[PDB]
Amino acid sequence: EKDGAFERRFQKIEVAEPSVRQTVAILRGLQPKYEIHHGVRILDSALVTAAQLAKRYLPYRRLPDSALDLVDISCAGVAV
Amino acid sequence: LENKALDAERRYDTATAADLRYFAIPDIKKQIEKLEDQVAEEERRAGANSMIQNVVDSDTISETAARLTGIPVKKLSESE
Amino acid sequence: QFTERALTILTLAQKLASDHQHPQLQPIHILAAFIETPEDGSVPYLQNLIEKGRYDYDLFKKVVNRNLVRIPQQQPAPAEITPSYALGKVLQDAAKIQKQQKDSFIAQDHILFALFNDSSIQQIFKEAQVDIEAIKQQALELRLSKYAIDMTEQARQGKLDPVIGREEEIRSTIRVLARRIKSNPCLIGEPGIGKTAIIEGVAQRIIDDDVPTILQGAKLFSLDLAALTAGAKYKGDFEERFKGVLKEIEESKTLIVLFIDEIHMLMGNGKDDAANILKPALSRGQLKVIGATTNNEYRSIVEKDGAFERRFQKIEVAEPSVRQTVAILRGLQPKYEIHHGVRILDSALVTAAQLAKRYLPYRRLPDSALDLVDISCAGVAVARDSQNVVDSDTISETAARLTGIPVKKLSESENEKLIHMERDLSSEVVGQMDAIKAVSNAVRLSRSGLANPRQPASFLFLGLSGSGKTELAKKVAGFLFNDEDMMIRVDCSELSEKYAVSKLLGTTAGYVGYDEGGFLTNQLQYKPYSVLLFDEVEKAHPDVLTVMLQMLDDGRITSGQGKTIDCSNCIVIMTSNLGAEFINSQQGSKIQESTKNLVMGAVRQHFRPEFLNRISSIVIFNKLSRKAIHKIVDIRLKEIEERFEQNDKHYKLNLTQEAKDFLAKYGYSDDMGARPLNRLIQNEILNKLALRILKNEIKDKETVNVVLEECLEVLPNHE
Ligand SMILES: Nc1ncnc2c1ncn2[C@@H]1O[C@H](COP(=O)(O)OP(=O)(O)OP(=O)(O)O)[C@@H](O)[C@H]1O
Ligand SMILES: Nc1ncnc2c1ncn2[C@@H]1O[C@H](COP(=O)(O)OP(=O)(O)OP(=O)(O)O)[C@@H](O)[C@H]1O
Repeated sequence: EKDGAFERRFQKIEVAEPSVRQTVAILRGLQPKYEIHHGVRILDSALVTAAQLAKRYLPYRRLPDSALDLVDISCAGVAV
Repeated sequence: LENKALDAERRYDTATAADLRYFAIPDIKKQIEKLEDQVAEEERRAGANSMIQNVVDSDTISETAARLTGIPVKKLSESE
Repeated sequence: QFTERALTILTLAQKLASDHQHPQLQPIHILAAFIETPEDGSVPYLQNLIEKGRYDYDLFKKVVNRNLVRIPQQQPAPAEITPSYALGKVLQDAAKIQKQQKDSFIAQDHILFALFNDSSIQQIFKEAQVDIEAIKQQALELRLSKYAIDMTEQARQGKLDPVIGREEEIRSTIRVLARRIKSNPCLIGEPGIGKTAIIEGVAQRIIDDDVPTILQGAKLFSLDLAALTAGAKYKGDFEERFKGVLKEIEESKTLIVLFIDEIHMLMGNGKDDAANILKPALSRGQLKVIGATTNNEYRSIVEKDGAFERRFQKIEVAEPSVRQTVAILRGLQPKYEIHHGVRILDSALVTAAQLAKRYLPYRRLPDSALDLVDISCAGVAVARDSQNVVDSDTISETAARLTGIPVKKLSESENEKLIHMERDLSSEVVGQMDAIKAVSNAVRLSRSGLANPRQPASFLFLGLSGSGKTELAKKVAGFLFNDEDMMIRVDCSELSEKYAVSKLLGTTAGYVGYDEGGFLTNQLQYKPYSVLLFDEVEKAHPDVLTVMLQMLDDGRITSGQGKTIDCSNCIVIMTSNLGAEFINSQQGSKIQESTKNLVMGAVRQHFRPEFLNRISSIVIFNKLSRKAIHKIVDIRLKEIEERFEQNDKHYKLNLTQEAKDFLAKYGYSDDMGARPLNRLIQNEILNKLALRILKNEIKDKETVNVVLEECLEVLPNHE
């Protein structure tokens, strides 16, 4: 509204929150980065769980990140 | 190794990518598998390696989500 | 290749040889050009590289005049035979100098240099060293390209996109420039209209000789910003660069026209005469300047200034019509075909312009059209790996790729994609297909390009609680948007007299909040197409039901910040239980004649006719009778199992006829609808399940059954 220039100089791309299934795929893609950083192992069901829990319990933080918070935090819990 | 192989592919040095895509990368994969077998349960204990908590979907993550949001449902406690 | 100054000096060398009746051109003749005039301002003669460098200009003057006298008088026919290798070399060396100096054009100084570098006095009567460094020093200290781009030269070199229609504002521009006092036209209007395009159009008129001489010879430049500020470090150096340029354009070189695209770049900072003012200050000395600004920027600066207003002519620039827009697309068509190496159909240019209007309320026709064309061409350029731009499919697809607008998908599997909505939605929504048809009809009209562009489809769903009014809206959001929750259900019943910004009404600037209609207006703005539903419209305060008239007809949506969305490509669902008093008469599961009039009667007595008149159709949904809920119970149980996270165990769902019947008879009433069914399944089936789960005894699979009421099994695998 305040601009009216940049507004016209780029393509608006809406970025939707990924589905829970996509989120799990993300979590799986990142699984080794968590395991390597933390020096821990995780379950595949853990990845599934984080995506689902985030969908259910963190409605102010979108999935990818919310689920990853659960993963990272969980891994940190274990690392400690 | 995958990053190196991938770099070789983007460098158009595919032959050196092959040096890793074949043999080395799957060897490390197999080393990982062998290590998991070493970690795996023994007749004397539920997992050879006790410290690995294997970030458990419930015991670690549904628990973590509860540590962050309370959401007592995900405690899944025997106290029911 | 050469500046006008360099061409003048060389030309004079040639013509002086003609005037002096001299054969082959010599270094002497270029030196003659140097001393061609008494004007001190001529660097080649008095304010020289020689005179302010190392030697008396007279020394050189006499070298040349002695030599000019010395060369014998020829027949006029050979008087200037050829530059030969001698002047060829000087001009070539001037080019070598450009390369060394990184100069885009040959300067008269490069000619002075190159000639001097090659030359030597040919006779004992005068002597002087070619003091190369002195002549360079003096050249470097003398004489806009440092601060601006020569738009005219770029145009001479092509690098320009032709215009259509805007010729009239160009003619106005020329007419203003031709003025003796207020010589500065300014292009004012919406972004994307073509104001830059106009200034290029001006460059074309200069290039094409369509301009009266007093403007015809003008050199048009792209000014400031970088030169203005990037070139700045300290107080006053803006004014220095300004003054420098202004002086340059004030004299000698016929005329130079400066162009300022974004005038907002000036106006100082709260004025304070923070440099900007120098231009207005000197503006009386003709200083032909063309400027431009967004109408709202104009506003934000005209309101503050008043000074520049007496220097410039305000010119509104009109937006071209769709057909005119097509003409620009046609004019630029070859630019686009060249840009990407693709062909484009004329019909594509046409559909792009028309469709673009329909598509983009936030783009002017020339942007929206050029966007579809350049985007499509770019899309095709990717497809170059396989193509060309298609009027129908390419335009439809790139528009849809970017805005979704599924109406343009025109899928090859139309059987599912709309034709069988009656079957697909009946499966999801059990009940009269007519409710379903009302929606599918609207949808089909939107896909076929038939839906009236001035009326977002809208329906009023009359029913009982538990009827599935919302359910239908969600299921069509499911079918159509691939997301049942994409839709915005609206709390219109929760609406008193304050009902502004939390609702579509938005909020007024100057009052707290510059964020408005979040739930509705902003999301409606954000989503290129959508589903909007109003919950219990009969309970809403009538003032908003009145506001709704704005988009119930037209589809037009305007916010408290005055912004417009116009979602005529969306579907709207209004719901009410207002007619429930007559629906509850039970006169047919689907309400029959006369009774339906009483159902609608309540609607007609309650709502202003105006509300009602703008609804595509008012629909009464049949009570979902017990024989029908039979299906939803089985369906619902399927959905229930599917909603339970990961499918690790889950039911075999052996309701047996007894639980099918218990659910049908206990969880349903003609006066409560289907709602109690969900409550019942959960109250008994899921609660008992929860007990088996609670105990953490279930090992694998779950079973539904009865005790002769509803009752679950326990597995032989647990306690
Ligand atoms: N006659 C025309 N009308 C509109 N656009 C044109 C025309 N001819 C060429 N164009 C192209 O369309 C675009 C018009 O953009 P222009 O810069 O004039 O918009 P604007 O009015 O300057 O607003 P802005 O400041 O967002 O550029 C240019 O990119 C130009 O190449
Ligand atoms: N036609 C149907 N097909 C399948 N399920 C249905 C149908 N109608 C109702 N249901 C069930 O009942 C509920 C649908 O009710 P809905 O959300 O439309 O409430 P409603 O009819 O708008 O009443 P309200 O006005 O009190 O919100 C859902 O939970 C759904 O399981």
